[PDB]
Amino acid sequence: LRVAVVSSSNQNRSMEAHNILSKRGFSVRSFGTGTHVKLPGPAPDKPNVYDFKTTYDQMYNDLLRKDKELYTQNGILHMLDRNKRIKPRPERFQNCKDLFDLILTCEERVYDQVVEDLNSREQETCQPVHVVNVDIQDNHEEATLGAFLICELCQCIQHTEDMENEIDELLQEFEEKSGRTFLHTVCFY
Amino acid sequence: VPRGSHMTTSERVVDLLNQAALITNDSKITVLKQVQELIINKDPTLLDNFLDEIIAFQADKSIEVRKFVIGFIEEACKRDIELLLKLIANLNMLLRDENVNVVKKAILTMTQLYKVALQWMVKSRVISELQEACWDMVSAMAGDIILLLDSDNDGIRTHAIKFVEGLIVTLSPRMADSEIPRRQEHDISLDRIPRDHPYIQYNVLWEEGKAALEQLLKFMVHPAISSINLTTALGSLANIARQRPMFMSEVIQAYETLHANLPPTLAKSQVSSVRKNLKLHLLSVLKHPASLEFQAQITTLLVDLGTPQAEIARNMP
Repeated sequence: LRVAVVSSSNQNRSMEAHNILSKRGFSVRSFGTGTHVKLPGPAPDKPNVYDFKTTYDQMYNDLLRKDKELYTQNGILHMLDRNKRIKPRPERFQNCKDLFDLILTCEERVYDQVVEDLNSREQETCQPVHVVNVDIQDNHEEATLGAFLICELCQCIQHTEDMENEIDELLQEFEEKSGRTFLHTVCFY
Repeated sequence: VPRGSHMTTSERVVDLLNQAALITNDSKITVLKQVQELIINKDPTLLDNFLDEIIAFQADKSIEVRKFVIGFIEEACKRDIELLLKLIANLNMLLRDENVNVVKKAILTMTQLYKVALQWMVKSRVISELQEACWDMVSAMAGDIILLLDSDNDGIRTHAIKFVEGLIVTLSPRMADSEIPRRQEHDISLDRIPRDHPYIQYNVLWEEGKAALEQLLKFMVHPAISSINLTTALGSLANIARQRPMFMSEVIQAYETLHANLPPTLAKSQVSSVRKNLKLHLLSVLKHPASLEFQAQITTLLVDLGTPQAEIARNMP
């Protein structure tokens, strides 16, 4: 099963999921749909902002200079270090051209962006890609929980006889079990 | 390939085929794809000579092998459409595979081959009884795929919709406001078919494209239509309206009908997923120059769906 997990900044929710999925033997890529990369800063209305062209390592060193203490405390240096060990920089979804079976998004705004993007690409094959949303809050704890739920979902899907025929029934079970809503659509390659 | 420069291509193909024979897993596909490149691209004169040896893999137990064969049939026919004479039975048998992913692959290949067969029929100086029989087979396979809208399997139905969408487009005329994808610029369409053709009757094809649209419109109001199939059908109608704007009126009508009558079997998140795609596709059709004629109606539906006035203006001209 070829999965993509997509968040806004490709820093937290999608990377936690990339890490768990990758470790559990899935073929996974991860992306962000945001215009730019956002990291928490000294106050909720003072995030740090970067271009997508900037390396996790560059962000690490930038934050290590700014306030070694704050960014050790709020787990951001550790997150950046984890990220670096996966790949060198965050990736924009709208820039990639890879094929997936299943695209999981980590909030409805990201779902909308993924759908807008794929629906504006010319279909050449008409091969479907399933896009599923789960709203995950952008903090380390919810990211971890969200990643394990995503892993559970991907596990189920992998055990099913026929993914397209059973995925909606599976998502409905996951809604009832988790109390969280799973938007589900298809786009076409 | 060491000493690859001293081999004939034929020899290398024979060696590779015996190699694939030896491989008992899906990695045989790598070898078989190399054969494909050699006999379809490097030296197409060998395509006929080796056809039966590649086609023999259609009985492989592997899903991925059978799918490779379908992809090979697709490329072979695009290289030399006359090969459809001897490959259409095989394709139709693969449409009838026990495995749903193999069947879906055959649907996707037919979405490519139907228009290629039709162009071949249109362009042909003369048409043998065998070629006539071949077109009957292609046409009947197209009809079988249309009937797959009534399959009990969701993925099969989604793929049937995409095939039906492509057929409606092929069987209707391009016009001045048609927005044609770059890859499809040279695809046959109805206006390209001479009215006085010896065999292919313009008027019959027209009625088949129309009836295919009617089947799709009927399918969309089926009370148990799935979330995915409904969103697929909505996208297909937006592509049809954009490529064939003489149907824009029917497409808008279908959107209005759905908006007033959401199938009641959709779960809550499915209703949301579908409504979000209705808005998306309405916005898309609004952007098309030919929506000028339906603008008050589209605007009204979009306001209903909670679209801000400001977002509508952004999608206007």
